Amino acid sequence: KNVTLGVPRLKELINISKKPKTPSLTVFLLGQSARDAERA
Amino acid sequence: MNAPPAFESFLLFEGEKKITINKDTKVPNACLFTINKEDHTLGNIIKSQLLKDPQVLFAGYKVPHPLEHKIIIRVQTTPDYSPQEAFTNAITDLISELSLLEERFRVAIKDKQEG
Amino acid sequence: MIIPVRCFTCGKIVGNKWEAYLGLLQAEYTEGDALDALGLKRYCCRRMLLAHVDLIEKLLNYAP
Amino acid sequence: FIGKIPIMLRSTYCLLNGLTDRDLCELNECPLDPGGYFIINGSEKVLIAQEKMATNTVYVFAKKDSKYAYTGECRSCLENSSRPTSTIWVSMLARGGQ
Amino acid sequence: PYANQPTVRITELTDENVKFIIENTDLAVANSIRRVFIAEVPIIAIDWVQIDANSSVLHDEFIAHRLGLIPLTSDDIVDKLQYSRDCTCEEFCPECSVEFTLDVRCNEDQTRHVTSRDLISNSPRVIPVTSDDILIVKLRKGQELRLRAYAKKGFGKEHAKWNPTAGVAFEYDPDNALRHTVYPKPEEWPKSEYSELDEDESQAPYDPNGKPERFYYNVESCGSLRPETIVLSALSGLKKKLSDLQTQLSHEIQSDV
Amino acid sequence: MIYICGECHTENEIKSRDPIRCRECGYRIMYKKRTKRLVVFDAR
Amino acid sequence: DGLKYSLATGNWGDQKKAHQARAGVSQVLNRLTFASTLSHLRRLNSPIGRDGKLAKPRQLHNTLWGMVCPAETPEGHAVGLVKNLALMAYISVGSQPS
Amino acid sequence: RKLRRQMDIIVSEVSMIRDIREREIRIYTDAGRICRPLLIVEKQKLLLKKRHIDQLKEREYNNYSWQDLVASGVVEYIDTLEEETVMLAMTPDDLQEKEVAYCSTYTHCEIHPSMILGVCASIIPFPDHNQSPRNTYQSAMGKQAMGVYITNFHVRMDTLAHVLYYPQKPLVTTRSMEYLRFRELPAGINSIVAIASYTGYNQEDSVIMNRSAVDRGFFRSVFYRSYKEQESKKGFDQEEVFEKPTRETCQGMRHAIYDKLDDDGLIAPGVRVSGDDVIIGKTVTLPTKRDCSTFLRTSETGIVDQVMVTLNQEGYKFCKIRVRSVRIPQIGDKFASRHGQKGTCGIQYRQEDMPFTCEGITPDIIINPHAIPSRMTIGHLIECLQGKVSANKGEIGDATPFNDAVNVQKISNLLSDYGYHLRGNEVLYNGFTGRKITSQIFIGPTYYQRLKHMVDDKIHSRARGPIQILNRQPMEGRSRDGGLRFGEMERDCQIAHGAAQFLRERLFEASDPYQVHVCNLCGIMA
Amino acid sequence: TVINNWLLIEGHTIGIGDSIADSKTYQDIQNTIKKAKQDVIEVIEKAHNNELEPTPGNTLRQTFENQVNRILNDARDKTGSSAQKSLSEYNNFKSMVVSGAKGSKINISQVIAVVGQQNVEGKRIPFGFKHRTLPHFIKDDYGPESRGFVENSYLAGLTPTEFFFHAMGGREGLIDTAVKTAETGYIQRRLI
Amino acid sequence: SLKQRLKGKEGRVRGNLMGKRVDFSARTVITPDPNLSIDQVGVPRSIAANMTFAEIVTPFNIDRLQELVRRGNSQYPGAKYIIRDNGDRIDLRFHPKPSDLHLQTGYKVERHMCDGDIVIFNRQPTLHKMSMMGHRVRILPWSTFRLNLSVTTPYNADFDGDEMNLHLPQSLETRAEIQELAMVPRMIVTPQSNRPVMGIVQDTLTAVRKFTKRDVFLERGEVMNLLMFLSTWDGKVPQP
Amino acid sequence: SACPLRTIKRVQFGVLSPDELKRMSVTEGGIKYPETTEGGRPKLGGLMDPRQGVIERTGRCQTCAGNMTECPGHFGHIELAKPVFHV
Amino acid sequence: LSEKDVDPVRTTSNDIVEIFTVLGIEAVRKALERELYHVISFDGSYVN
Amino acid sequence: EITPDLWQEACWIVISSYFDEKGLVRQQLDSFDE
Ligand SMILES: [Mg+2]
Ligand SMILES: [Zn+2]
Ligand SMILES: [Zn+2]
Ligand SMILES: [Zn+2]
Ligand SMILES: [Zn+2]
Ligand SMILES: [Zn+2]
Repeated sequence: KNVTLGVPRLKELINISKKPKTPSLTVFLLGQSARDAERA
Repeated sequence: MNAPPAFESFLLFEGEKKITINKDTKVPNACLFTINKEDHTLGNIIKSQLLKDPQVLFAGYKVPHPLEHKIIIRVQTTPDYSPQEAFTNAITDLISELSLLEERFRVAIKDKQEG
Repeated sequence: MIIPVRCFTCGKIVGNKWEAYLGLLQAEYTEGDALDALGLKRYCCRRMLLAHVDLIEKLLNYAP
Repeated sequence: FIGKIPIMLRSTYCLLNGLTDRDLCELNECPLDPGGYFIINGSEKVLIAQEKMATNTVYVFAKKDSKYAYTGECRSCLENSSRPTSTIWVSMLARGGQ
Repeated sequence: PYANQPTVRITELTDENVKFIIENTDLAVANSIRRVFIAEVPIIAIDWVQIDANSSVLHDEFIAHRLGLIPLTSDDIVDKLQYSRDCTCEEFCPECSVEFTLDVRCNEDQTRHVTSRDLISNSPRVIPVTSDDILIVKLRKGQELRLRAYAKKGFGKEHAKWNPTAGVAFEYDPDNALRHTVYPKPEEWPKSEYSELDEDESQAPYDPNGKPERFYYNVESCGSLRPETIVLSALSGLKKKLSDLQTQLSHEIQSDV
Repeated sequence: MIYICGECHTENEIKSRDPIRCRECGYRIMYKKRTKRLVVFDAR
Repeated sequence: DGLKYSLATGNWGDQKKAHQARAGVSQVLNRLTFASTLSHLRRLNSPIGRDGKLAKPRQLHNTLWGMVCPAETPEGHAVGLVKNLALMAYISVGSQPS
Repeated sequence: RKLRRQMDIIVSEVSMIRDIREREIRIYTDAGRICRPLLIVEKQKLLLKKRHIDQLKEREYNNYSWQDLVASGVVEYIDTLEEETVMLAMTPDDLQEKEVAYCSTYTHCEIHPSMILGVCASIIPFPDHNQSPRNTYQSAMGKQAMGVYITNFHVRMDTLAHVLYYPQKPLVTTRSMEYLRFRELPAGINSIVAIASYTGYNQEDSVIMNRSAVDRGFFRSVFYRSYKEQESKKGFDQEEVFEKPTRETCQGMRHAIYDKLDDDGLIAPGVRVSGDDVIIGKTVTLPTKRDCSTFLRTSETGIVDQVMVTLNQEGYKFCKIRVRSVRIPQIGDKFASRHGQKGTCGIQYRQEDMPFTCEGITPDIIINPHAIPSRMTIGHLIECLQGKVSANKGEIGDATPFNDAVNVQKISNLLSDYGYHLRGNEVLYNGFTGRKITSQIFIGPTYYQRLKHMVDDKIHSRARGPIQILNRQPMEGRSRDGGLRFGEMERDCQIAHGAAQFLRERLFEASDPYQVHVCNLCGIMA
Repeated sequence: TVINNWLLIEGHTIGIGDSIADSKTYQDIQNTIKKAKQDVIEVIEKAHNNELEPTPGNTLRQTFENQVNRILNDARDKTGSSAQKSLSEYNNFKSMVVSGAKGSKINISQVIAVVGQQNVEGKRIPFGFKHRTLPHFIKDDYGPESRGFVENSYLAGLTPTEFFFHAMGGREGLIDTAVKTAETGYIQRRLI
Repeated sequence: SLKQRLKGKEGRVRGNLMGKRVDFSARTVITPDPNLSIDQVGVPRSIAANMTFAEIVTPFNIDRLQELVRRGNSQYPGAKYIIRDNGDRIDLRFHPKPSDLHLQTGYKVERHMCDGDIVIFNRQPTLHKMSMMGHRVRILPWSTFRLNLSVTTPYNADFDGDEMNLHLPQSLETRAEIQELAMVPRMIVTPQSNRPVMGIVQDTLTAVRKFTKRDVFLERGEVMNLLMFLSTWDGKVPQP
Repeated sequence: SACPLRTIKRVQFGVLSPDELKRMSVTEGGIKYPETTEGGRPKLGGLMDPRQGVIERTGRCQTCAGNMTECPGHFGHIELAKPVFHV
Repeated sequence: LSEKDVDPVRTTSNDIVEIFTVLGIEAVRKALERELYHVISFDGSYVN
Repeated sequence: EITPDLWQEACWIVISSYFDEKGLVRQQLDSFDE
């Protein structure tokens, strides 16, 4: 997976826009799914 | 434009002392000889001759800046021996060595030319 | 443009050997053999003759 | 007489054409000089080759940003005449519209 | 606490170079001796140029620089000749300079080689060494080079044209007994011409008590001075420098006390 | 004021009013002759 | 005057239409060194416009083999836009297809 | 293809492409197509034969030429589009010889892979051993290297020209230089370069030069600068004339001495000219006559080389004056190897101070060892070794990039044959003390170039100098004293420093100080 | 001052000897590279025979490229490590790298053993031609040499294609340098 | 129009008011000089003579400033202008007669830049505080600025053609400001990462590694020669 | 230097009143002559009004008797027979 | 976040606008700090 | 046939003939002549 980083990412952060280059989420699991691949 | 005259590397301008002596207050019986318009030619030879003196505790020389033409020679001797005396005695030894070398080199030249 | 008088490194006289070097090359000497005959032992001196370009010869083709 | 055309040096129409190296030296011109430039007001001007897309060829590109799914362009120019080039696009519209 | 007793053994002596060995001497003294061979041995070289006419393809100060590097015979004349700065004359005179005149006009179709042979000096003692001859400039038909120069006393420390040595080869401890240089693979290094080791052995055994001595010299002369004259003049000049330093030191000590 | 023709290398006197042109050659490029004032070069 | 002005100023076009006239086509020949002169005479210039914006020419394309020198390119804003012909590269002069 | 190779109905530059998958045959004849010559391969065999090679060997006195190859159809021109459909063989001896069958349908063979390089990249020795951006950097630098830009430089009068006294053809050269004519007009000198950390003055891409070598003309140059001045009789009574003015005849003049000029208002050749010197004395009639004379660059100090007077394209009299200034190498002058190793001369040491080998050979140039690792310019080291071998052997070394006959091991063996360490290392002695240096220095001949960037042309200072009309701010006048721009970045830097007084000094007091009288009641001044 | 003056005695140089490696080290590097070539060939054979099962979250092309890239990177790392171990204490490249003054282990490996894979935009050399990186390769050639794996060290010299691929790779670095020079200055001016 | 005059990067709104050209400034190539302290900058004699600092005449410095005036602009070190209490400026080279050159308290002598003068030394682009630092001037006999090898890192400077700008503060207040805030030794540690910004560099770093290796042994002469280069040495030779 | 030195502690922005402009202007009666010089010399009421400031470098204006560097320049005014909008 | 079996605490986004419109200005402050620190420390660099 | 030992000489003879015929600036010249 590729995520925008470096100078362009800093530029986005200081130039906040409704559409980043690579919008993404980091989702964490709290139940058995976290430790179970299938339930995940 | 800023280039200095070449002769400035070995010629003393008016009012410049060839050699000056400053006592070193850090350690007893130590002197700093600042010699102007001189280089490693004399610095190294004088330092090596001084190191042969057992009464000379410390003998060193340095060029503060290659673009300048001063050599600082630090000489520290035993309490009964003066740094100035060590410097003079070292010079009298180098001169004697060079005179002997000249005589023997002339003899060698004559021998080689003769056969 | 013209053969230097002195070897840049050690200062050996090298300005009087260009014509002799060319004469040896005409006499079929290899470049190294010609340099040895001329007496250039140090490679610093040999470089002077080996890498020299005599532009003065062509510069003389223009009328003064 | 309709005007004067600057002449590229060492070309077939330059005075230094077919001249031997000795003739160039007599004219105070370096035989090694390759020519290929113009002397305008005494300044040696060289025309830098300009790189451009070819003409009369159908090129099918795709622009993600644009509303066209695809576009085939063709820059048509007359055969050694009518220098202005007329470009035609044949595009297929995007399916994004619902 | 006293001077060494150096000894000299001359191995080779020719018109171009002198090869010798100095034993029972300090490395500093030997290095100073060679450094004075290159630096503080005075000779006579062209240091003033006045070009009246120069139609050659080489510019005026090109010709001047080229003339300055021409070695002039200064065997016995340098000692008598004075420094222009020291001499009392008005900027030039026979007692501190030698006049040279060059006047070459190319009237023939063939290229004219302006060599050192065309340099004419008012002093027969000081002349170009070659008089093949050093080439100053090649002249085309109708081209002329007319100039007058003054050559004055000087030494290499000021300008390289006053350096009388074509090359000062200096060596010591050829077998590397003292290990002043550490060979990562000693077997890979050629033997010095002064090496006293068997072909199988690459390095002499380490000598913890050894000191640099028996320095080998090969002084090659550009021609201005004889190779032996270079060594003698260098020794005399170094001794003179030390004596002058001693005089100034004595004055300084007297002032201090 | 002496000028050397650039083509035939002929010296010719020219005033400040007369046109700059070779007396016999007709060539219109002229070069001033070297100054009589003598310049000293240190052969360094 | 049209030819002379174009070649002199470098603004490739009518002096009245300098706004849309290409610039930098004609340059003063570089005579610092013979190699510099040869490189200037064998220089190429990439375009700057819609084509360049859509596809960046600031890259060493595989097709440049044998046609364009892979090492020669100015440093700075012109990296990859100014090119030099390979030693044996030749540009077709054109002929009739009849 | 047969017709094109016979040049019967199809010219050489016509390109025919068969897209087999698309069932298309495109024939292109228009101009602008870039193409290169390639040897034709049929049945895994070159059509180029020993008879062709012999006829080419006898190129002259037999009329045989490259056109004859093209007509015989041994070599044909291929463009990019046709090259898509070509099966190239890099070399005939290796790729189309009976071996493991990687491909048995080769259609063409490269004449020589090095022909992929340009004019400036073709002078790099062993460019296949250098990290590519260093090849690019050397390509850039070679255009700034001094030399003899053209044989007839004396006749030419260019605005700027640099001429090296003693250009040398490289001891290590590429076969392409024979066609670049680099041998005829070399740009640079072979220098005894030792890669050592002697005194720290070569650190960070700096260089230590041999002062004795410099005295012996090492890397010396001419700088010719040409000034053109035209006299124009344009205007009702506004005419310009060349003449030496007088301190009283003209409306205004300067303290500068006009004695240098002649009766015609032109400075004669052979006259030394420094700053604040008039080279051309012009007078423009006032609508008295105002002084319109021209001066030189204050830093510039040369001799008037050539003064010519003629009529320009407009028919107006004008004079071109070429001033000659001799540039000897000094601290700050920039030199670059042929491998992107660019650096300034940190300091100059005499032959005594420079380290010497057992033979008395001192390095003309000393470069820092740290310049080599990061840049990975192994080509520089290989060039040094090959140049040492070439100087000893008396043969110009060959550094063609893609040559399997030449390699480091072979060069090392050849060097060993001449009584030198096989890796180019030498036992160097400290010049100051004469003591052997513990490490053995890598020393040998390398081809260096003197770039046009001299510290003399770049040094400039400003201290209470001229100012412009409106802004009352510094502007360069009669010198390089235009000052330095205190930009927004410098302003922010001083703000971060907190040096408010220094920032105020640099932006108001130094730039354009001014005071005004303002009424307290109403803010507008009067 | 003190260490600079002691350097007048100790001395430092760099040279061809610091770039050479033992013949045994050269043999080991060549064996490693040959084994890497065989491994890549085996991976290509599996992909051709459809025996390559794509890894989760990646396409077949991505899986094949990842496997080939890891194989070649392992080859480069192993060769570099072998060269570094072969280096002696007197090696000047090692001295500088260990002191941290200049250079790196990767630089030593590139100089001595193998330059390694060349990447454009994070991928192997693209098929600029029609299914070819250059006209000297067969179509659909995914081998290390075809896709831009420089198996030669800078000392040995890069082959004719590898030089061109290395130039392509370094052009990206030059472009990045220009972009950074013209870009990184104004972010500070915007924050200020 | 007036709107055109104001607007623009070259306009007074942003071109003039925000940034302006400056006086008492010089620029040239930078070269290494290990013999200079990190806080010292070498300056060419030509630049030093061209640039001046106005010293107020005091009984402490009356004689020294009188000697500088007597030397004048002709020979460096000297002076270029004398400013009386009236504020009028007198050109020394134009007026060489010593009769009117007598100095008195309240005057200002624009003496030439000399050793020890504080100057702000910068390399563009100016990215952080360490890009502009204070230095003490050291006159050297050639046409390049000199820099200690350690200060190259904060400046991101190289000796391969880089040029650097020197600015001379003209008043005692600014001189104190630079001497107390912008000096190189104060800027050794950067607040950006609470770590030193300048350290030991290529030759010194490699040579110190070699030097500190276990098996390095120095003889008596070598030890004394090295001790000669210790500015902070107490004069006592340590027990071997 | 009779007046004391003061710093700008505030900057009030406002549109100049016509009456204040008229009174402040040193060009009494406004500007009505579009000629810079009547007969080759500065003329009162013209564009190059000597009141507004210094004309030649070796000259001083009649209002503040200041040279080119000292004189800050003084405003004039033009009476518009018809009111005019401001863009 | 509202999805079942999804950690409502640790789950986050790299879009500052989304963080602003969902969690608030203080969450924007924290997330912006985290992203800026991520970009700075990605190459191993450290900033106070 | 050209043997491998002779290939180096042969290829550079061919290149020398090519540059003797075409020159290095025959591009510009041919375009202007056309
Ligand atoms: Mg730089
Ligand atoms: Zn030599
Ligand atoms: Zn006399
Ligand atoms: Zn004539
Ligand atoms: Zn009021
Ligand atoms: Zn006023």
